[PDB]
Amino acid sequence: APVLENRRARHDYEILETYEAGIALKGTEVKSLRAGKVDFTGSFARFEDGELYLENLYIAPYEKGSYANVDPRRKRKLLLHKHELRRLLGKVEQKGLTLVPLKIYFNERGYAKVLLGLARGK
RNA sequence: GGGGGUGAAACGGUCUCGACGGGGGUCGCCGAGGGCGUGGCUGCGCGCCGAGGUGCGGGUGGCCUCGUAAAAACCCGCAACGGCAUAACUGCCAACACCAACUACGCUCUCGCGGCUUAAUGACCGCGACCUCGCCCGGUAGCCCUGCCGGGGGCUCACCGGAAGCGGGGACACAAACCCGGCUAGCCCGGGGCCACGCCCUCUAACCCCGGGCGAAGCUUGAAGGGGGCUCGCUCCUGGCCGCCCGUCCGCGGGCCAAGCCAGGAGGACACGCGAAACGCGGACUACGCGCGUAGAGGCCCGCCGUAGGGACCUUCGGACGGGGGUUCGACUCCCCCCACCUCCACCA
Repeated sequence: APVLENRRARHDYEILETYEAGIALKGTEVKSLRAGKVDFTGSFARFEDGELYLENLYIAPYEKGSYANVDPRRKRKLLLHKHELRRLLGKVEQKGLTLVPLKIYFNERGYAKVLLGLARGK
């Protein structure tokens, strides 16, 4: 059911800032939301790649049958404007202020989007 | 096994606006702290010979080059030893109050009685002793009742002296290196005019004060006034000299005048500008004889739309609905149709 979001973020790790970004899914990953296959623990933004990236996210597909149970962990790029990014990139790197997926959602224009908050231990 | 039914949180949401790259471009948010250089100015650069050296420099211009000249440099040093020698250049052993910052059988000489009572001495803390020693007294020197006087006022542990009054003891732990008391609260040698919009000898206040002296020395009888003195002219100011001269530097030119002086007025005493004041017509830029334009590692500021000569964002695209083509304002669910998927469909039976 669609209100899947990491509910640790008020009793485990605090959040000091929040940003918005997308990630390249596929529909079987989205179609997970109706059942509930998702938590965001162990998943954080990273850099080592030239683009900013997001990895380790257990979306864990559910369609109807078997259709396309792809690995959900995979690296997907984070577009995340230079006005934000060149005021935050070390937070992504140095992990005491990890930009982490709190929730994934579909936005104003059909795109899979991720809410990124400043966590640690996440 | 396919179709219809299903392939976002249904059906109905297909660039991740972006990070990061690149087409059309901005020069901005973000890297780039605005940036970046083709300049300007020295009233053209130079002078009658001059400046100047090859890794980075000391020395050298008497060696020796570049300057319309007639052909191409050196001695020494940075450059010595990582932990180590002299080479690191004659390395280099450490600091507070003993009689007391901190700690005692203590400390300038013999003892005692309780405290202390857990625990040892009854020297500890409170208390009593032939005496150190204070209170304060017998003294050299050096010092603020320094008037006359009552009286060396008296002293300092450097060097010494009693018992005529004790604080308390074998520590009971730094100011008589200047002070108490009365009669005229004074007298004598003597310097010398400040004071009031500058005063004084002078005068109503006899004419002088009283700063200092007397144990270790020197500047003030005056309010109403002037003739004269002081610092000049009692005091000030009138004309003759005062004051003033265009980047380095030059031709044809050169004046009117306080103060201070030579002298004369006016207010009772500086009354403060009574007025009386001041450059023109021109010019080279190594001085006109002479040439090179580098005597040369310049002195001080700006200039340009414009960053090419540091990056990469605005717009926009490499990159997501399990594929792969057409196609709607709205797609994988309109038309397809492979694979999947729930139900229906195609041997035989």
